[PDB]
Parts: sequence; C-alpha cells; structure tokens
Amino acid sequence: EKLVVQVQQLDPVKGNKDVGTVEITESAYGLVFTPHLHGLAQGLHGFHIHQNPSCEPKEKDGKLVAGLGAGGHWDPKETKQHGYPWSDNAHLGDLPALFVEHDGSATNPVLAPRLKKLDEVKGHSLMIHEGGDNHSDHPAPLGGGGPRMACGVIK
Amino acid sequence: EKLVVQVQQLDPVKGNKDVGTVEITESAYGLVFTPHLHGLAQGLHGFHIHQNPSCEPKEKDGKLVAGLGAGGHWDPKETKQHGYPWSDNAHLGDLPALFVEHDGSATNPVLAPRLKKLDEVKGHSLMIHEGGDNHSDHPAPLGGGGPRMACGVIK
Ligand SMILES: [Cu+2]
Ligand SMILES: [Cu+2]
Ligand SMILES: [Cu+2]
Ligand SMILES: [Cu+2]
Ligand SMILES: [Zn+2]
Ligand SMILES: [Zn+2]
Repeated sequence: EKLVVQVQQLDPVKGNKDVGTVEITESAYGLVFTPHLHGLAQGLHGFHIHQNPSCEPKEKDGKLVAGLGAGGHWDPKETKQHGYPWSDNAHLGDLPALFVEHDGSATNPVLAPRLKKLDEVKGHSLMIHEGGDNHSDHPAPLGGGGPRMACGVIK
Repeated sequence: EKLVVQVQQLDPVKGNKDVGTVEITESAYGLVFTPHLHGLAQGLHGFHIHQNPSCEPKEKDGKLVAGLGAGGHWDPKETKQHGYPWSDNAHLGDLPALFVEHDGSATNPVLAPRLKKLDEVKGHSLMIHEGGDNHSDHPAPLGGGGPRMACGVIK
C-alpha cells in the first residue's frame, strides 16, 4: 500500500545526509510521489528514476561525481529518449519536476501516470538533480538537470 | 489540436495586465496545461478550472474583489470536495499546482489525468491563486488558494 524512500543529499567526499523521504502510493491514475524533504536548494528540480539501486558516486579524472552508481535514467522500454511523464516516447523513469520551497522544503506530490504498481519501481534509484527539466534531450541532454543533488534507493 | 488561453494578472483598481498564455493539449494520459506566463508572484500556486467563463471582478461590501465572476471550482460530478488531480472524490477542475520561478515566469507543464478532451473544458475559466494548494478543504477551504491572482477564459 506504500513505499518510503530514504532520500539523502549527495556528497562523496564528506558524506550522505538524510534530507527526508518520498512516499510512493498507487492512485487510480498511476503512482504518486509525495515528498517530505527539508533543507534543499529552492526551485524546480529534475526528478527521475534511475537504473541501478545505488546512490554512491563514481569518480572520473579524480573528480568524484555524485550518484553515478545509479547509472542512467530507468528505460526498460528502450525509447532512448528523455521526455514528458505523459509521453510513451519518454524513459519510463521520467517524473514531473519536483518543487522545493523557499525554505528548502519539498511537499508537493506529483503523478507518474505510466507507472501503475509499486513493484515496477523497486530495485532502482530516485534522483533529484540540481537543475530543472524541460523534458527533452535538447538543448541539453536528459532535460538539463545536470549534477545529481539528491538520491535514494527504492526497496 | 490545441486551446490557447490568454491569461491576465487581475487588478480591479489599477487594471489587469496581460501575463501570457496557457496552452491546453490532449496527451495519451489526459489534458496537459503548458504555461508561458510572465510577471507573476513567485512560488507554488493553486491552479483550477472554475465554473463560469468569466474573469470579471464582483463588488463585495464596497470594494471589487478580483475574479469573483468566475464562480467556484468546476464540479460536474458534484463531489463537493476539493482534492487531488488523481482522486475521483475531488472537483473535476482540480489541477496540479503551478510553479512560478523566482523571476516571475511559469513554464513547467502539468497534467490533469481525469480530463480527456479539449471540448470538455470550454465554457469555463482557468484560475491561478495567490496561495498554494494542499488538495484538501482542511485546514483552509479549497486547498488554501485564497485570492485570485491571474485568470483566463477557456474558449
Ligand atoms: Cu516537514
Ligand atoms: Cu535523473
Ligand atoms: Cu516569454
Ligand atoms: Cu481556484
Ligand atoms: Zn529521462
Ligand atoms: Zn477544487
């Protein structure tokens, strides 16, 4: 009847810290992602489900870049393109952008109409990027979210 | 096909300001509302379809109140409750909250899964509130939206 994702802000060098959680429920129109995050940068952020059920980084050129353990966006239907949460051409893991209040709190729930059961999302990660999401691979790849600001494993 | 709603920032004393449009299109999972608004107050705002095809103010106790001519939330199924966009117990006009960037712009689209055809929404109004939306009538009625900030007639 529910799923509570332990969301933590990413940081390879010093350490991961718990920013709150995200509960995933089923509605008659798809999975609902309701967060109770506190202490994040304000604004709209890219919100997507990734491949590997891990939130640990991967260094490159010495410079460790957070969240790479998660891999790319979850794409079991191999569309090979980033898009809208309501488009069949998009990665199945593409969710609506997440809003973080002026006080760093995320409490506005979003719907992923293409996901029906809680089981589908298990064994994958939940990523929250630094930038937004224009739901296209242009002008920037993967909606332009960029650096991975927060993450959590869906168990 | 597409419906282009001309939206105005409401001000009965100084005069309304043209702030952009909201395009309504049909997706495989419901109606998509794509804004391109400018000059609005930043933050998360209540976003709903109201009964009457009007954005006119009405006088109440000596002063004009912005947008009262739009009537209440569109409720064809007569649920009598304000709720979530994915709940069948909520007014059919209940849409996901609209995010306005720190620069006053709104460009992030939202989905109303319970609405399927463009014609359904014609003959009504699209309202953007000063306050937010918790998708319940408690603690504040109609999700806590409060005053009517911007509005457009759906033709
Ligand atoms: Cu809290
Ligand atoms: Cu991502
Ligand atoms: Cu513009
Ligand atoms: Cu309203
Ligand atoms: Zn994607
Ligand atoms: Zn309502």
